Amino acid sequence: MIVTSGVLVENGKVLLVKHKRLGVYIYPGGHVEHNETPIEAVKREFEEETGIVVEPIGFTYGIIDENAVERPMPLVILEEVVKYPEETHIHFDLIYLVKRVGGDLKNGEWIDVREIDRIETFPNVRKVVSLALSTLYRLGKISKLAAALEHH
Amino acid sequence: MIVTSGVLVENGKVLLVKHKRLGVYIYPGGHVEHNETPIEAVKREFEEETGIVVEPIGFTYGIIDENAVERPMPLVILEEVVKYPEETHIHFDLIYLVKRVGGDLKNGEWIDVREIDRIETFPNVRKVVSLALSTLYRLGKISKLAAALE
Ligand code: NI
Ligand code: NI
Repeated sequence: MIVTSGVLVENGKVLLVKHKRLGVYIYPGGHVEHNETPIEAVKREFEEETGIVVEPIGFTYGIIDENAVERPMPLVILEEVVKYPEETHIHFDLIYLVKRVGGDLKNGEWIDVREIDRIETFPNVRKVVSLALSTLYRLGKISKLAAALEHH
Repeated sequence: MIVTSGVLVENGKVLLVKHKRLGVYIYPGGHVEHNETPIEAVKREFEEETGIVVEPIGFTYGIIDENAVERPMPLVILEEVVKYPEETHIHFDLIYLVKRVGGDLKNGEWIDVREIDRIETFPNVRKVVSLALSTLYRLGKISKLAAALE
């Protein structure tokens, strides 16, 4: 099934929640409901699971008109196999980098990335967080450059 | 609804099919069923609609372990409007660049990319082929001149 997740990193910490069934730490996310887009789903899941409101970001060519609007590219797409003694689940996970735009922390834990190698996370979470840090670094260089140009 | 499409470009031509209700040319594709992945749906749809067997390609960091395998990034993701008299639909379209791996043409038409204006096409078919050409050029699959349009 198609699912989606959101990666929120602020001041060297990533917001993770305990997996509903496995307990291990994972980025907030869940199944995309029947008539919702993955974009709407990640926003909904993130706020229901943590109380924080986010907006998915990601590369876009900027296409927008009366016929279609482009949505941001996920940070990475992983096709995950989750085995349970009862059944195996296949999750096609659109993992988005997200930014905080409101809300307040009600559930979840801000995990210092320097400690993540001694915290039990769902598979591949650390590699994905590392991809987010690199991406955020480049986004910051672009943002700082935009600001420096505003001085003209 | 989530749908997917496949963009196959060979020798400066792109493979398009006629949408059953709109009657305009579109990239082969269709709805992603709740039981299959977008990758499996685009392969299934492309083969059912054209007879050609394809494999989605695109950028990947190459992550793979006992627990997950990374899938290629779509060429572009467009939330498209489809208006039928009875209802306006919004399709969240994962558009994949694909490559041929087998099969044989049974339906559809190879359209010259510099001639897409000559036929009636679903909106943004042209903009998307331009992205596909630029991506194939970046991949070193085609030359810059072959990827230039307009
Ligand atoms: Ni589950
Ligand atoms: Ni339809």
